[PDB]
Amino acid sequence: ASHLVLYTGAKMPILGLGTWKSPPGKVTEAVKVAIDLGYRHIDCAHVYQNENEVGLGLQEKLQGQVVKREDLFIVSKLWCTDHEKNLVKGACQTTLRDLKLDYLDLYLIHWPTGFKPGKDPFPLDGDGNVVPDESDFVETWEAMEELVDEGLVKAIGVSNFNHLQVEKILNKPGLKYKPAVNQIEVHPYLTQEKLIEYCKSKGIVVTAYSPLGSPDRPWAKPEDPSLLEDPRIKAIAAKYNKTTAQVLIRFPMQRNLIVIPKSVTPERIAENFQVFDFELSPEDMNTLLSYNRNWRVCALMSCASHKDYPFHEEY
Ligand SMILES: NC(=O)c1ccc[n+]([C@@H]2O[C@H](COP(=O)([O-])OP(=O)(O)OC[C@H]3O[C@@H](n4cnc5c(N)ncnc54)[C@H](OP(=O)(O)O)[C@@H]3O)[C@@H](O)[C@H]2O)c1
Ligand SMILES: O=C1NC(=O)[C@@]2(CCOc3ccc(F)cc32)N1
Repeated sequence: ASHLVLYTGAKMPILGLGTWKSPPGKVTEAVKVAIDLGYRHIDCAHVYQNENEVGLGLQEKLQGQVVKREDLFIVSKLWCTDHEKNLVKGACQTTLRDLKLDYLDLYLIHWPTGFKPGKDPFPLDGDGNVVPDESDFVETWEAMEELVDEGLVKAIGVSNFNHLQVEKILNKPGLKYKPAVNQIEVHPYLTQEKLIEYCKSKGIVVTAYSPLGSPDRPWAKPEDPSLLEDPRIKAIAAKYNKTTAQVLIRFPMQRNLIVIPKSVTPERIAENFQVFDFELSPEDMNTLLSYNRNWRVCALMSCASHKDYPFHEEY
């Protein structure tokens, strides 16, 4: 409904601006452009190293009265080095301070993997593996619930959790709040209909990250399948006189999934909002779904031996 509704009642805007890889000197302008274009949901994260600058763009629009705080859906994410129970409130408070916000609308446990605490976001050992920590995300979750109780965040969720990790939370003795969201990688080459179905049976909204398959991911070694340059999606795009991009964004929306496409380019931010004006005919929907190569762009391979690494499971 141009939004999905979380089990709390909160209306979560269906399209949002993604800010990973959005450089600090560009993201304040991208956020500003986006809110002027009507975007009311911004997806952020401590680890993106730009929440201050996202904060500046929001601030300007808020004091410039272009939007009200109640009309904004700001998401941020607890990073892996901050999973120890006692580190969770501090990590949320830094994020609130950098975003210059009194509360978040959604705070997600970014990855199920907790890493050794410290300033390095990926503590690596001599073998190049990331160093784990003494925590289970069930304890992290208990601290995340405290943020709801104190009013720092309006809802809590998870990101990159496999269905068995969500289950461990749902079956937690003394559970106060469920994940309201599971933000996971979704796009034609990783359609995820089984995890989506599981989250939906549990009443957990799904946000699809990397709808365009992350062309700019640092590790895009040239012989990587490009969804935007994929002749097939370009053809179905042609049928609508829309771009590959607009089609790839319409797809998760049509599957009742929140999309958060990233762009620091003003023109492409406008383009990406110009998707609510058509519907993909069900055949085309089925075409796109069939491309499921189970191809993951964000596999976090460096953490593959972590006890809580999410991707060895089917879904
Ligand atoms: N929770 C997680 O662990 C996680 C993981 C990955 C991503 N995410 C979230 O999902 C967001 C989106 O994913 P992503 O940034 O990884 O990748 P993405 O949105 O799939 O791809 C962004 C790339 O596509 C380009 N692009 C955007 N709009 C375009 C358009 N209309 N036409 C042509 N090219 C276009 C961007 O270029 P320009 O920006 O230069 O225009 C950029 O190179 C992230 O920013 C982040 O907020 C979350
Ligand atoms: O937007 C993103 N959030 C993330 O956790 C991820 C996916 C996995 O890999 C990395 C690596 C570095 C980073 F800053 C971020 C990421 N991308």
